[PDB]
Amino acid sequence: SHSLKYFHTSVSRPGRGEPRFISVGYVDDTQFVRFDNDAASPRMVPRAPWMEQEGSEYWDRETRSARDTAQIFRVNLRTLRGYYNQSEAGSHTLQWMHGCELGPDRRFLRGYEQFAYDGKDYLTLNEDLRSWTAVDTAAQISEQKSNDASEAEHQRAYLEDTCVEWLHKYLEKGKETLLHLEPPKTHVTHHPISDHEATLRCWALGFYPAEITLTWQQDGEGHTQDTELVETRPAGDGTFQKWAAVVVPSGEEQRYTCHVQHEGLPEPVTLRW
Amino acid sequence: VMAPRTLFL
Amino acid sequence: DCCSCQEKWVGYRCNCYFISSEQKTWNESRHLCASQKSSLLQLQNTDELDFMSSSQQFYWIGLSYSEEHTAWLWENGSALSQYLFPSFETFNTKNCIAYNPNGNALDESCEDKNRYICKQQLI
Amino acid sequence: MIQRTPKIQVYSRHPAENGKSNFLNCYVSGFHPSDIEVDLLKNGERIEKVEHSDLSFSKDWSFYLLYYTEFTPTEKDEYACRVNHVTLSQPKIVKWDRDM
Amino acid sequence: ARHCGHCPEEWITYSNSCYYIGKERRTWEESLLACTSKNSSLLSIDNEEEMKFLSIISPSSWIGVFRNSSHHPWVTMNGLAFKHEIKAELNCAVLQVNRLKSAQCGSSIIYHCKHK
Repeated sequence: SHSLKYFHTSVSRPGRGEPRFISVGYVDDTQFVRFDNDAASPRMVPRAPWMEQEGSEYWDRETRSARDTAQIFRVNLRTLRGYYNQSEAGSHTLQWMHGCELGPDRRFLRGYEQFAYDGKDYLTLNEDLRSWTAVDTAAQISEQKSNDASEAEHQRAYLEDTCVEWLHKYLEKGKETLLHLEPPKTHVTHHPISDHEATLRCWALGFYPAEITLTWQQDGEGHTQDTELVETRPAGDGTFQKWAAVVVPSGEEQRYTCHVQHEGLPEPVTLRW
Repeated sequence: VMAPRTLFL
Repeated sequence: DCCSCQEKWVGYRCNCYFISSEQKTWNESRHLCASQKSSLLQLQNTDELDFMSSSQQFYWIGLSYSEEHTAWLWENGSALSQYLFPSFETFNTKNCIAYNPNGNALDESCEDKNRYICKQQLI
Repeated sequence: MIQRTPKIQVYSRHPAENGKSNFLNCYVSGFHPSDIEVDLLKNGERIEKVEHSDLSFSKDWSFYLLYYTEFTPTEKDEYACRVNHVTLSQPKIVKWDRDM
Repeated sequence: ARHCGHCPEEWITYSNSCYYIGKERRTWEESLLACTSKNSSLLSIDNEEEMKFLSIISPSSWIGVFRNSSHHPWVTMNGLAFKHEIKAELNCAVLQVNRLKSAQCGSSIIYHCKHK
C-alpha cells in the first residue's frame, strides 16, 4: 500500500497584497516537491534526491499548475471572505488536500479530497467521487456551484487516473529509498524519579515509515497504565522516532516489557532493560 | 504531479 | 466579412479571439496583440468570454491605471464600468489586471508572466 | 475561527554523544494558524541560521514544522526551544533533555 | 448584434468547423440526439491540436466514439475504427482535460456539437 498526497495552504495578508501559497507533495511519508510563492524561486522544486533528474518539461508544467492554483485561491479567499461576511482587515487561511491510496495489489484503493477555511472543514469530495458535500451551513453555496459545474469529474479522474499512474512513476524513480523498509533501533532506559518510583522509557529510533505502536505490559500481562506516549517525531534524515514510558515501583522493573510493532519488523519485538 | 484543475468555491 | 479570424483563432459574436497558452508579461502581450493586428482583450460585459466560462486560467486584459484621469481605463481610452469588477477600488494602481472568463479579476504586477487574449473587431 | 496550540518537542537526530557532531530539532505541531516563531537556544543564545521544513499540515488541518541546526553537545552546554504563537500568553520555552 | 453567417447564431467557429459549447449535462445517447436535433454531429476529435483548443474552452465532453460489448473495437460515428487511444462497463468516449477516456454511457456529461 502506497500513497501520493498533496497539501496546499494559502494564507492571506492584508498588508503585502498577494496571499502566500505553499504546496508540498508527499509519497508515503517522504516529501519530494514543494512550491512557495514567497521564496527565491517562485516555482516548483525538488525536495528529494530522486527528483533531481527531472527535466524542464516537468518542473515547468508543475509550476504552471502551482501558480495557477494560487491565483484561483487568491480569488477564493476573497470569494469566501464574502460568504462569511468578513472583515476585509483580518487574515484568513484556505487549505486543500487530496491523495490516492493504492491497495496492496498496487492498484487504486481509494481517493480523498477536501477544502478547509480557517482550520474548519469547508467542502469534502464524496467517497464515490461523484459529488461534493458542503460542511459549514455556508459552504452549501460552493457545493451547488461545483455540483452544477460538475467539477466532481475532472477531480474523480485525477485521483483514479493521473494520480495513480504517477504514484507508480515516482515509486519507480525513487525505488531504492521509497521502498526500503527501515525497522526501529529499539532499546529501554531507566530513569529514577524518587527513591520509590522509576521511569522505564522504551525507545524506537531511525525508522520508516512513521506508523508504529510501542506498548507496555508487565507481569500479569496486557496494558498496565500510568503511561506516557509522545507524538511520533521526525529525525530529519527521513526516518522517525517515538518513545513510550511508564512509571514503576522500584525493583519491579523486570516485570515490564515493551512491545514494538512496525512494518519493518519480521514480527513484534519486546524489550526489558 | 498536482491535480490539474482545482475548484472555484 | 465576419468569418475571417485567422487560424487557431476562434470567432464568436462576429469577433476574432485568440486565447493563448504561451505566457508573457503585460507590455509584452500588449505588443504581441498589436503585431497580430488586434487588441489586448477589452471587455464589454462579463458575457463576452461566455463560450469559455468553464475556464480557470487568468488572462491579461487591456486594463491599466491612468495617472492622468486618476481612473482605470481600457486601452481604447474609454472608462471602466463601475460594475464589471466590483473591487476595482482595491486594485493597486501600479498593477495591471488579469481576467478569468467566469467574471473574476486579479490585479498583478505588470511584470508577472501571464496568459493573454487577443481580440479583433469586425464592424 | 479555529485556533490551536503548538505541541513542542526538543530533541536530537542521533543519540547525544558529547563532543561528536549532531543535530538539534524542534518539532512544533498541531497548531493553527500558520504564523509561528521558533528559535533554538545555546545557553540563552539565539542560534542563527536555523533552517526549517516546508509548511505541511495533517489530517485535521493543523500545521507542523521541523526547525533544526547542526550542533555539538557538551556537559556544559544547555540547549532549548523558544516558541511563540498567537495562542500562547507568552513565549514557551522547552529545554533539551537527552533522555526525552 | 451581428454573428457569422456560415455557423448558427450563438455558435463559435474555430477551424473550418462550427462548435456548440453545451453547458447542459446529458447522457451519451441524449447528446447524440440533441446534436442531431441541432442539425449537426456529435463532437469529433480531428487533430491532437484541435484538442488543445477544445481543452481550453471546455474541460470535458462526450465524443462520437463507442463500443458495443465491453469488447469490440472502438468505433467512430462513421462505423469506422477510431485512430486515437483511450483509457469496466464503460463504452462511450469522453474528452477530459486534453485526454481521451472511457466513461459510463449512462453518465450525464457535457456535450458539444460540430460541423464540417
